[PDB]
Amino acid sequence: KKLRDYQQTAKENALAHFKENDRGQLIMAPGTGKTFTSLKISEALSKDKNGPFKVLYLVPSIQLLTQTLRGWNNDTELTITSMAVTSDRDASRGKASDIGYPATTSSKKILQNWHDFESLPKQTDMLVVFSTYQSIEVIGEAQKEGFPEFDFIISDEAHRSAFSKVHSNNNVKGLKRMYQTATPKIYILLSSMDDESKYGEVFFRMGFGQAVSRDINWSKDVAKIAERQINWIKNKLSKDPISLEFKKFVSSLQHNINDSIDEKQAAEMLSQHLITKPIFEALFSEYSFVNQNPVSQAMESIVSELEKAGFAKEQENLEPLYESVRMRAEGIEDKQKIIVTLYDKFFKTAFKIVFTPIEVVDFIVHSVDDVLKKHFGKSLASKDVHILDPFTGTGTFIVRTLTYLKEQMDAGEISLSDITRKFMKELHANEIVLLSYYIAAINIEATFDEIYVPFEGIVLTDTFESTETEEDDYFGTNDERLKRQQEVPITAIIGNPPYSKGQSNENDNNKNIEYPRLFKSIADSYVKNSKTTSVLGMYDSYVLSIRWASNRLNDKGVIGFVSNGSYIDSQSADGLRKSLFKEFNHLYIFNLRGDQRTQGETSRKEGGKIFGSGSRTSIAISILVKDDSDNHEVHYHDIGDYLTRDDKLDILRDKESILNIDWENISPDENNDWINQRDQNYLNYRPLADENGSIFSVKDIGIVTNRDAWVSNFSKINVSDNVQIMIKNYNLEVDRLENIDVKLNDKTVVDYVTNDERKISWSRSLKQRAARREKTQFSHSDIMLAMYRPFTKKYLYRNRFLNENVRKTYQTFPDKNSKNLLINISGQGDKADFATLISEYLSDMHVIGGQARNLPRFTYETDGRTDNIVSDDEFYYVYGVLHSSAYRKRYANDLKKDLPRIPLLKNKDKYVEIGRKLSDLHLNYENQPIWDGIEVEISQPDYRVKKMKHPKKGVLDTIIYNESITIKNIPERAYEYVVNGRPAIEWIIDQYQVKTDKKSGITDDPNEFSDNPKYILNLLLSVITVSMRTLELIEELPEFEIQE
DNA sequence: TCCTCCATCCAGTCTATTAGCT
DNA sequence: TAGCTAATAGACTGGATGGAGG
Repeated sequence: KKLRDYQQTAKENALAHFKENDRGQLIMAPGTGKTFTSLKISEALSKDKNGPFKVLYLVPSIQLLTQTLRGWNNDTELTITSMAVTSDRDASRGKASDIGYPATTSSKKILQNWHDFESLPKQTDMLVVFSTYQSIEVIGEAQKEGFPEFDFIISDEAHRSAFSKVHSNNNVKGLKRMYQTATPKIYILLSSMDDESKYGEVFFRMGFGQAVSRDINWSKDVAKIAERQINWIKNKLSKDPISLEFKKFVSSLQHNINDSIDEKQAAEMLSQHLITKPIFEALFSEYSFVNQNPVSQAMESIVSELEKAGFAKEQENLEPLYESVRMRAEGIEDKQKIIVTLYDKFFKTAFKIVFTPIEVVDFIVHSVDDVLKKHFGKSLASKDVHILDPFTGTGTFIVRTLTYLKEQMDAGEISLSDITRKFMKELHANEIVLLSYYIAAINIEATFDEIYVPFEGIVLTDTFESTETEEDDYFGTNDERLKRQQEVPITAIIGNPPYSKGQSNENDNNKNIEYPRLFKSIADSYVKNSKTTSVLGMYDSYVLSIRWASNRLNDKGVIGFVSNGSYIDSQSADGLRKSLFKEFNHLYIFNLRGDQRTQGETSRKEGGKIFGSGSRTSIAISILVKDDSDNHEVHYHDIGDYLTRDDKLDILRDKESILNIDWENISPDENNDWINQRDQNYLNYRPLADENGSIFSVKDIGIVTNRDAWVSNFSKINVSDNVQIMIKNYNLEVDRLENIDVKLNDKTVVDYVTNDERKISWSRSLKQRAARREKTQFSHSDIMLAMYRPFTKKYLYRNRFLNENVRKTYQTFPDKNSKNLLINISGQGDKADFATLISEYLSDMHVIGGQARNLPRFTYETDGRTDNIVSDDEFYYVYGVLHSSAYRKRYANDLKKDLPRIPLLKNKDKYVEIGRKLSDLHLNYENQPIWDGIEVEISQPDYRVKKMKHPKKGVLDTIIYNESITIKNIPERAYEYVVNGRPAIEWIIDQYQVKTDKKSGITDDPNEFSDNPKYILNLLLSVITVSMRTLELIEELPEFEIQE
């Protein structure tokens, strides 16, 4: 016979596979006949070997053994000598009789039989021993007795205790092992052929669905095929005009989105297209989504010139996935149901976006619609109203918009003729991601079929880069949809703009793209109106989105967004609030809270996260109304404390629009603050620093090393060691840069350096010194003590090099033997309540909250002790006042939003007294007489800590120091003393705990700090009484009154 | 130009508890 | 079973980085 075409393929793949490997599987439907193909494969290896070629064909049943023995000799092109092993003599027959050496179970007979075969005057081409799995051991009994190895071994019906003996050479000596079945999966799941280091990879596969089509969530292979695609390009790139055309394809892509894209990124984008194209075709069934779409066509075009060049789609391995889709999408909102799944099953896993809650999306649509109605008199469906969704994602903000229209049409207020034009001409949206674009298109196209029409209004772009520059084409039809869009007077901008303020440093791949023309817009508006000088947040993507939309909007229109709600009350957003109040007439701000970068009570008050695990930021819905008017007013509502994620959504389903919300009329103040407005009388109080007649001449803010795991630690020795590793690692990168002379820069250097966070913790400044050739010495003298957290003092390598921000610490603590007092305070915009803690040592920025200011008692000079304040009495007076409950409560807003101001109080000398005591207590926090009721049970003297805990949640009576020591009868009120938002006692639990740095793998063990095994236990106990004592003292200081 | 240094807000990820599994 | 793994609920960090002023 002549081997069928796909059999040739299998033969080819087999040979190619066994060229490097020694194990392979062969999957075919029962119909084709793998038995014949196996012979033809065996022949090819026989051709190559140039000697007697030995094959072992293992088989379960007796019927198969005879069907293969006979059927092979008939189909054999070669000279074949056959061997049967079995307890049935008749099993080696065909009519015919004794076909090959007779069947036998006698190993000595099987061994001597091969001696015969060798004794022949002439040996045939290949020797095929057909055997049962049951008696396979006789082969082992033969190969031991003097039988040769097997050049090839074949297991048929491979889904199968001697059945498992084959895999190891120890049982049967053989060079290569092929596995053939039609069903590696046994029907739960009992048996599956997944190598197990035995079955091996598969070089060929045939689906039953294929053959019928051929006329006869586990996907890691997408990597394999893509790696083949991506690599073959870069190779062929190398002056092959394809490179000239593909380098033209990237430039076209670069045009439509970013210079960010290049050979790698662009090639990756086409990979994803090749994979999903058949899925989209399969989904469509009758009418091709691919042929219609511009990007598809643009992608389905560029493939051609490469397809011409001896490059195919390597997705033959992916065909069973395609078949499942073809089955799943045959015939058939039941189609949208598939779109839900395929996304979650395939796409989520395959290549690895934020899913916007429907209750949110619907809310602004109604809100935008009712706004268009009440104000302009117009509506959502008018001819001269255009709607843009600049960050479509999956087109959720369109899908739910046309659904609103559908509800309107059923109510009869709308004509489908009024809908159709919107879908066609008046609805626009765009995405920056390939897969998000496709899915977004379909989902609108499909949800429009409710009443086949492609969506004409979708682009694939970076809306920010759109208005940047105005200057050969691929995708030329794509931007045409956008070019024609750009003349539209867009009356409404809608959606969920991106949130991004930056990164953590060594994720260099991530850094907010520079949009120079938009930054300048931000710079002249939001940044200009600010009083801050630190405006990082104003270049956050969501603030860019408001800017870009504010520009792209027309004088008569509206915006509706779900965004980061930080700008509502934020230090660096005072300018943005000044702008929005001028640039807009009516602004409804719906604060959804849900900020979980807080902690403690604040965290509980914030509550549910609107995007769940999607975002940790404060969320708020903003609808900005723009008309011609002399009227300017803010409308604000706090959704309320403590609400769950779905409690908040229950309100969004309940209230579909901003018409039904009880708004608060807000008149912004001098500081452009909408909420938590300050007291203008508070300004009469004596300034603390930076003004005339201020109490302190100089204030500092806590240190920020930017690499705590390396530079700070409980063990002084560990700091010395760890710092030296990094300094060595850093000076090596420099030595590398030394002998590769270029014009290096503070950012370009990234490509020539390590990026491994187990080696170096890069920061901006450190990169700058690597752009130059700068080395360092390790100065052991620079290792000193510092307050890292309240009542937690670690060792710190304070070094201008390797510390991103050393602040004024060299003025307040010139060396590790210096003597100074500083009053740490919560700084400028903490959400937690205001607190203060005095320190005898250098203080981190996070001693209190996220940004901590400190007020030194002394400043030093190297040319020099200098009084930074008049007297000790004045110093401790300040410390006394900052503890006043009335003071803290009366001006919570001024304490949050700016540096404190101290008034002159009626019983001042009393404030000094308690000021001193409080200081005396908080400095000696680590050794204090234990409180009365407390008891300490110690089984054995194990004073080492792993992690302190309460036996159950919120039992404040007890703390398990470890599995030996426990502390009981702790007064529950001691937890009322709070620094930041956390009790002092809980800081010890939190801080004095064994943990490792996930990034660097640097361990930090608090037991290595103190030399005294009872330090932490002593510290804990003391802090409890410090807590109790502090509260007593806070209750002693006088009634809050003015004017001494 | 580029460096020094003030200033401020961050589109989840880890651990702990409870319920299952052979 | 003893003591794991899986499902579910709870808790909440260190640092990047624009721009004034050299």
